[PDB]
Amino acid sequence: SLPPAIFLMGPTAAGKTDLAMALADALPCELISVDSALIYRGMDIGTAKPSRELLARYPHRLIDIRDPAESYSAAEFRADALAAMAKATARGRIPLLVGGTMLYYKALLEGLPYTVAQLAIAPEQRQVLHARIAQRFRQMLEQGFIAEVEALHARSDLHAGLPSIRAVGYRQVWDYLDGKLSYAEMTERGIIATRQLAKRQFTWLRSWSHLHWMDSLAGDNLPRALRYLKTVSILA
Repeated sequence: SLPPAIFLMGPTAAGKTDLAMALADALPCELISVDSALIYRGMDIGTAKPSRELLARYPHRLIDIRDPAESYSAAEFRADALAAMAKATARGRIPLLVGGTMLYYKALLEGLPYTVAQLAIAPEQRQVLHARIAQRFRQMLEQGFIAEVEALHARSDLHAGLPSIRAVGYRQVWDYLDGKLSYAEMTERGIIATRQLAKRQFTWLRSWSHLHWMDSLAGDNLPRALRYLKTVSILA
């Protein structure tokens, strides 16, 4: 009998963290982030990282574990995730892996001693996701995204070509700081870059087997998720 585990994936801005919290309040879970961008300290606003207050009540493994000058491979995630899952399992907690970096989920599934329930969440209409992505990006700029990147831009040990600055939107803000883009162009292109990410994420998910979809606009995803666990033959 393999211990339980839950995968909660979906495109950027789908509202994965909201369902993760509901699950964490219903079952003894151990939240594990599966995101190549959230691992970086100092990159919180532009990455839509959960607030410090939220993280305090809902701790996430693999968030703020690297400095932006460092790299992080899918192989490293694989090792870190397996260790986090084992530690959680040893304590009777159900590993709940939430995120949108599909390559990471892939590395874990391929190159898992767990019975896994795989859930995916996204709005029925992609148009709804795109509208939220644009608005969310514009709000990031209002909440300090530029000053955030300004601190990174000022570091001599960082440059626009690093893996960390690959986080969607960051390069556009960086180029703006270099005087190469107007505020409007930076905004449009950061939004485009984020829609592009969602498009790529949907591509990975469309060919993903054993996925149970959830609607981002539904108010009863918690009960539906719990029922699926039983479907996958996971008791409690």
